[PDB]
Amino acid sequence: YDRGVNTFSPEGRLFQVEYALGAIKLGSTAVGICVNDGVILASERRISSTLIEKDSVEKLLSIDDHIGCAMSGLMADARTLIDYARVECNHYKFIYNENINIKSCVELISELALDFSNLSIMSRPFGVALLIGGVDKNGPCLWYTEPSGTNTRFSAASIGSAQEGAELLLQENYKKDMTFEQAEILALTVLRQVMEDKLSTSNVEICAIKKSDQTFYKYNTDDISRIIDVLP
Amino acid sequence: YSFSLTTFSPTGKLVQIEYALNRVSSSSPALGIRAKNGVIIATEKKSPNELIEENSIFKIQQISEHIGIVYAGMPGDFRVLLKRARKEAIRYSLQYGSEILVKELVKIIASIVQEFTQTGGVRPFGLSLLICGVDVYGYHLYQIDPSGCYFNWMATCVGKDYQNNMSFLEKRYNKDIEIEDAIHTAILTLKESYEGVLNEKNIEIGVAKPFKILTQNEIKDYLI
Amino acid sequence: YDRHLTIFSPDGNLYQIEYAIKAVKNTNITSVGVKGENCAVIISQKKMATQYISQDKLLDYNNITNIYNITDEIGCSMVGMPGDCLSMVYKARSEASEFLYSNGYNVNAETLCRNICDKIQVYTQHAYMRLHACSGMIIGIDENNKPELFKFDPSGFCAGYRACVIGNKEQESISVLERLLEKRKTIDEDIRNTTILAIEALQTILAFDLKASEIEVAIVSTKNRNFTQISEKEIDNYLTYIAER
Amino acid sequence: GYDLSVSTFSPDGRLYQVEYIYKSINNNNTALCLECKDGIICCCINSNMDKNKMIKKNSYNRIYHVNNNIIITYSGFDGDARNIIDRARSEANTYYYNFHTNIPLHILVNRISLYIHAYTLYWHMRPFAASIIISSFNEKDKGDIYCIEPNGACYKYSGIVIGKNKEMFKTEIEKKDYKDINVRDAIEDIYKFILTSDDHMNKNNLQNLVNFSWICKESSYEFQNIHEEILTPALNKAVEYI
Amino acid sequence: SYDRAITVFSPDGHLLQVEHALEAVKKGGCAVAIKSSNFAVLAVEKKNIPKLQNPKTTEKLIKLDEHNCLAFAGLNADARVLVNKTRLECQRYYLNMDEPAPVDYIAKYVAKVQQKFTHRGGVRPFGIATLIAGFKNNKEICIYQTEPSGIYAAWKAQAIGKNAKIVQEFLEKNYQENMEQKDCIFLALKAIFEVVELSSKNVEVALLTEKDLTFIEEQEINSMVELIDQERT
Amino acid sequence: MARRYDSRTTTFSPEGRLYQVEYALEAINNASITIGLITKDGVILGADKVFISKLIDKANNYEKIYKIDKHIFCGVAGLNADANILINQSRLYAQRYLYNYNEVQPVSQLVVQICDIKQSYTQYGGLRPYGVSFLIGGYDTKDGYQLYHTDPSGNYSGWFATAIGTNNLTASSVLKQEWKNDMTLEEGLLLALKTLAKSTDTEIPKSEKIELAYLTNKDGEVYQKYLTEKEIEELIKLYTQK
Amino acid sequence: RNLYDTDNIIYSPEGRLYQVEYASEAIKQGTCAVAIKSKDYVVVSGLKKCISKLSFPQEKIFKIDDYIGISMSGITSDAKVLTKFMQNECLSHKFLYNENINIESLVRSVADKYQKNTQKSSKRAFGVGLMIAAYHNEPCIFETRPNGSYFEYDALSFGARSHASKTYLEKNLHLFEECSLEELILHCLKALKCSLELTISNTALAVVGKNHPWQEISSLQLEEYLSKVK
Amino acid sequence: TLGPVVTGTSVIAIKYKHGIMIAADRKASYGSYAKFQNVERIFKINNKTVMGFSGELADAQYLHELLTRKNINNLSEKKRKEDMYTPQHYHSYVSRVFYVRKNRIDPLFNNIIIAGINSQKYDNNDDNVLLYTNEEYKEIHKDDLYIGFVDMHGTNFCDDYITTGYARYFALTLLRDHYKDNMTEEEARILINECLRILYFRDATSSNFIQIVKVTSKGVEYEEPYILPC
Repeated sequence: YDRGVNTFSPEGRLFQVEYALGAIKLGSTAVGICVNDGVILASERRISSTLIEKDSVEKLLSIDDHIGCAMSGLMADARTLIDYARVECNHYKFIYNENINIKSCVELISELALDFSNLSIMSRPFGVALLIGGVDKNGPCLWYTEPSGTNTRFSAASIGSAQEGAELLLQENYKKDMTFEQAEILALTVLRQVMEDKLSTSNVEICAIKKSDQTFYKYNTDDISRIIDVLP
Repeated sequence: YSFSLTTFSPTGKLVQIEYALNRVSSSSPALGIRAKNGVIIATEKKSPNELIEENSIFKIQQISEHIGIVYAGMPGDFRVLLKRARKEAIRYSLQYGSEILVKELVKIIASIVQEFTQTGGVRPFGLSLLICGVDVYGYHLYQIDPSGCYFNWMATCVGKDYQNNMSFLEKRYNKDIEIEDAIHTAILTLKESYEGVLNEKNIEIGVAKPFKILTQNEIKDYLI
Repeated sequence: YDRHLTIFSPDGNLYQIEYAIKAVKNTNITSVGVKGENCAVIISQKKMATQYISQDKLLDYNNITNIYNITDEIGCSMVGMPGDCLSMVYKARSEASEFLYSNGYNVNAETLCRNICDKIQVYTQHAYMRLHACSGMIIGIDENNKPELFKFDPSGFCAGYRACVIGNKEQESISVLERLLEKRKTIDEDIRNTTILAIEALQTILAFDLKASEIEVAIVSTKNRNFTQISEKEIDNYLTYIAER
Repeated sequence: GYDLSVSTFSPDGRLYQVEYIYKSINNNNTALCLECKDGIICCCINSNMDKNKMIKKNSYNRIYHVNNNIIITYSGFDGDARNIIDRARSEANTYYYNFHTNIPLHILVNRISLYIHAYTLYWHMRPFAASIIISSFNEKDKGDIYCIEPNGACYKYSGIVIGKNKEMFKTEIEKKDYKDINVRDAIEDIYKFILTSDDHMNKNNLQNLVNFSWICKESSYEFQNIHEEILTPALNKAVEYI
Repeated sequence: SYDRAITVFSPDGHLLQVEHALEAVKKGGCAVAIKSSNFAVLAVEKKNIPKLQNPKTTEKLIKLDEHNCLAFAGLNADARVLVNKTRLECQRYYLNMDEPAPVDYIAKYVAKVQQKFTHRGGVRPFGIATLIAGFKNNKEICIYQTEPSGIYAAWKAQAIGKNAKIVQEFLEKNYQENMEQKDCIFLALKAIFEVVELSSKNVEVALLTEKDLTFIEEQEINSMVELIDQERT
Repeated sequence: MARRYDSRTTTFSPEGRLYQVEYALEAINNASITIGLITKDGVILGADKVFISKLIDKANNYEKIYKIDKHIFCGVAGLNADANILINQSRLYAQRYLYNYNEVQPVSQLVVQICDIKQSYTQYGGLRPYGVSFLIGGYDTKDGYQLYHTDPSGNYSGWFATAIGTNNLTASSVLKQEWKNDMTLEEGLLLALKTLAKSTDTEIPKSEKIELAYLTNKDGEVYQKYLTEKEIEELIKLYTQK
Repeated sequence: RNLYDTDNIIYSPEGRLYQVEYASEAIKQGTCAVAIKSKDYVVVSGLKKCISKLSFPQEKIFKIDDYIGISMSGITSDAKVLTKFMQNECLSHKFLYNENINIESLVRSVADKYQKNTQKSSKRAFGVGLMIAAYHNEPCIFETRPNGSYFEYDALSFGARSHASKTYLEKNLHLFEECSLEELILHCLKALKCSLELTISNTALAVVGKNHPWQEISSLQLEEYLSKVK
Repeated sequence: TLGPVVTGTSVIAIKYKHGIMIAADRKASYGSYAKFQNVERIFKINNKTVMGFSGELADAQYLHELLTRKNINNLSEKKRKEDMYTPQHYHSYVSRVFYVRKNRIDPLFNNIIIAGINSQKYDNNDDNVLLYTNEEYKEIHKDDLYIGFVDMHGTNFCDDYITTGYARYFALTLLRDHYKDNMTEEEARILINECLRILYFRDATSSNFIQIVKVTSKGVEYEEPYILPC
């Protein structure tokens, strides 16, 4: 209305990024867990209709062969960010002939965010939270980025509507030493507790990047069926 | 940073153009009369205060050999549009080798005047132009508004009390009159609305031979 | 916001032009231009424009001057906000130099004033730039050996004059100049009489005795086409010639 | 409402933003330049930094120079003044590139005045908040001191003060003619005037809050900051006098 | 506003200009798209003044390229310019790849352009929603629905425009996966006539196959309208 | 800040409406009426002139109806200067299509181009929209005779007969009551005169405030006629005979 | 003041730029950082922000060049932009010439970059304050601010609760010049601890100086120093 | 500059115990025409840096103007004598200028010598610099002295002695045979005079009217120009 996009609040906070931080609270809940064997990203898919093609809406995407990501907030803005991330990761691979570090990909993603500030072109903040998981030379890792441009590495993290309860459950149940299978069980139990559904196949989406192939793997019905049967 | 300062009101009006027209209606009056063998444009001013050079404040100006112009409104806007119109007539002559037709000049300047009612970060021109001339298709008298609208007139007035002067011309004007009769009618129309006695110093008349601007002695001889 | 920008008010007025003219009036500097038979003179009050900073005693008073050269032969006085007036002097110099380069001969006073007013009209029409609060008188000698004296204001309205004033008093200073010129009605005699009339007009308009140190006088003539300031001693002699009857 | 843009005149023919800039400058740290018999002496009193105790000794210096023979100082914001000083150095560089001689002082002052003035014209540019003193001295021409105001006005002085407490400094400097007093004798007077005028300044912070520079015969008519050996007896004599 | 940000975040985190674009979509004519084994049916509301307005001139069902077609709901002129941009991109892809544009690529591009217009200074958002029917590279047929925000999703059957929710809940209770052609046009017609007045002049229905898009002749629409009149009594 | 002076012309309203577009439509609705219709012989455009004064040159002056090309002509409703701009642009587009393809532009393509120009001002930038609505009539071989109606939004539609401007609803009522498919040139002209009379609230239509023109194809060549007051007077007396 | 804080090019009636002041206000919410020096060394310490139990600490100090490092307080994206600018300037000087960049010239260029964003209405001040530690013929500590100013310090600290650190530095400034490196590290860590316990995770700590390129102190050495402080 | 028209001949620079001695005859030839015979071809950059040229005079004057403004801008930013640019800094700058112009196919038709004293630890001449107005010589280690060559293609290097033009064959042979470290002023003068004598006899573009310039602890000294003895 009256304040420009670059206006500072009296507290020293940009109005637009503060407002964009309300958009990330909306959306479907997702969780990421990092352990020594690899990183898992789980997500709920709130399917609005039976007529929608379920695989057409993707909450978990692959920024690269070794990078997965879960998005929350405005989905179109999220897809814009992930497309930019894919382009720049492939540019890094072409220029250097190696897989990009997860931190570098997160940093360039957060550099595209806040491009509207025009410090040195987008018009506004992106209003997107991303949990970017991956496996680089320094092992598996998970990062969290938000419209303010801050990046934060996490052992375990959550995004979306039920971020608070998900992070509470993760804080209670996460350990640094748990195995990959226990990490999958923890992720699906957190999603079970925060969801309002019976947690069937074609109700959650699961992906993982392990330290055996360092390759993005999108799960299928057999894998969610296995982990669900393993759940207590 | 470029946006239109002229905008549609809730009732569809462009208030800035209305206000430019208001500035036109307060400025000193000018007029034109087309006669069957010519066309004249006339205007008045306050009497000079014994110091200002009268020849340096002519409102009637020559555009080309058979095209002249007068205005009612803001003088600086008039100088800018006068320079642009001379440039456009010269551009036509460079292109086609002949003098610019009056209609083409009027259309070009009308579009230029319109452009300042829509282009960003500007106001409309604060004047109304009267352009008189002769070409192969005959004698022309055209008005141009601040809006960029233009009108083909037989006789008109474009300033203070122009409704009264237009009624006077409507009673007096005829489709077939001599240049002398038109000049007499123009002088009478000017002195009707003027407060007091209209001397030769309070008159400028241009007539379209090339476009001529009358001398003070000629105006006095008309005022007998 | 119709009065904030250079856009029309409901009455058809551009109030920013009026307020720029008020800013010119606020400086409390009087300048007077006069035309002779083959000469022209400008006199100005050589005082700092009334602004935020007042006159310091350590201020070099010789450096104060509202009169400037545009070319060797064309000159001017410029009254208003001092930064605006300096910017307009530089603009006039650039226009004169561009005319000389493009056309190969020196511009005259009238064409210079019309080019300057063309520049001023852009300020009057474009909302994104402030009007220069600067009124100016320009003098020169044309190719026909007759003196040119022209005057422009922030509105962009150029006019030639036999005599003119930029100052706080108008329609009284006009009467003073009218009386002096109708009273007036050899090249050295013309130069002396025009300089005397300019000095006496400023003395009558300002309504106090003029010190030669606190006024600047400049002149063009067929005798010396270069626009040159007369010395303080000559101005003192001219002031002495006043009141000697 | 008329004071929200530099590019708008108020009904009484004033630009309020420039007046607010003047108010900003008059609250800032004091600067002064003074013509003397053998030179010009420039002095910047940074009284605002009396609170900050951990600043490095004599690191903050508002006195700069162009061509090693023109002093340039300011009162106002540091960044804006650095912008103006960079423009001055660019103008000097361009003038020497074109003409192979150094820029005359009055030409540089006019060009910097126009550069300052151009930012007071448009609705989208912040006008510079700084008053700029530019000065020089020569054996033949003696001293030339100019002060450029935030509105673009430039005026020549024999001595000038800008910033906080400039009225008291001007009153004390006006008490005697300095064109027949050498710079070395003038330093003591400047220290006495600082002790009498600025209440934050005292004996214990004169040595580290005041920048001094000059151009005189002893410096071969080129820029130099006063050494501690010349400053210390002068401020000691000023403190003993006070 | 050459480059001013028109779409900005409100204090609650919403983009109000996108919401207003959605409101403009809600005022537009209703469109419905239904998928089948190897064909799709697209039906659009049309309102024209009888005896005065030329009914051919207003095409809301549009052939984008060789194998893709588009319905829309919202501002018509915005639809025209975006559709022309999409056609240009279709032929640009077919220049750069030497294979026709897949439907998923076209839907992604339309969503990208809409998102870009929500996220660039000095441009208004597109006030339209679209239903893009077409064929994938593997010859599977798909329908993609896109919104003013730039979000898109693929649908078995979907409706956009005014009163789209009632048509959606109808299609949920009446869509039966693979269907013959005649029942598919019948489903589309009754679904759009839930909200639209029941007449043949108020609907335009077309069928997309691999070979072409064929508009159903008005006699069939008249007969099916009579049948829908019959079943309601 | 200049964004305080920005009205944001290309910004949505809460109802998904462009307020500037709606105000331009309001400006159009207050303008004098322009009617169009299609006969078997060809396309008819009529309009009611705005009487400013009797001193207007009424010899060969047409302010409502304009030629765009030998096969395309148009009638204006709204602001005349915007209409002149868009008419010149339409003439440029028609001749650009003839340059590029060596054949005349179909009427729909010209309508699409000028309406794209109109839509651009509503979507792009921060300028006001064009306050004009056109009735573009014409002929081409592929589609025959055609009459389109445009708007400030860049929305356009296609009509066999319609009206725009003041009293357009009653004109449309008279048109739907009286217009029919297979109609001759004389019948269409009489219907146009009847519609102008009914919408202008006059028992008898006066020739001095009627512009009337028509486009017709004969011998495979398109011909436009702009009726003079003499021919219009002939049609007026023929209308009164019936 | 609501009229005059709306755009960054507006001076208030008191001659204040409120948007630049708000950019400065953004700096006080950052975590505390401290920098001190001796005759030979500059030691920088900082508190790493940790936003939750499962988070890792936000990085606080960054290497610019072999003998130049920084710490930041404020908006971290602005700090990243300034960091990349400084690193590019240092490497460009090492490319064009065969010498280290002058620290004063680098700091002036950064301050010019700060100031250029305060002039136009289409830009905002960098909402971040940098402390720049280097050894270029002597230990040196600089500070930059959103308004385009810069200063040089014998000791510096800013961020949240930096007033206690400033008080400790005011008390202990006279010792730092003759302190050895171990005592200097202990003093900087104690000044940081006054702002609060410290931990190897949540404590950034780096040294630069004579014959000593910029080096973050290892976790084991940091553990030893933190044990000695307690 | 398509090619040379007014050309300067060889320049010879050597290190000796008190600093740099650089020599060049004062002739500029217009082809075979010895048009100008009192030209200066050794330019002072700063108190510890001089430049000499062989080849086109216009390009050399342009480079001299560039280095003059570089020195002035360096002085404007100076706060201590260590901030003054060294001869190797100017050598790198000139090499970069030549390299970029080579990349544009717009070369300066010159071979340039940049010579001087790298170290500030021998004098306090830079504490108070005088641009417009001018004890025993201190022995300076050769490591603190710098002489650097640049050519048209930007090929740049440094050595204890440098020659340009015809001196690369005549003078350089005698230099490589007879040069030794820590020569006195007299020995350096005798060696240079022998080299210039051979060049005067065998280089048609050479003159016997020599300009000698010395960079020492007391700055840059332009010797009075002399005719070659015998």
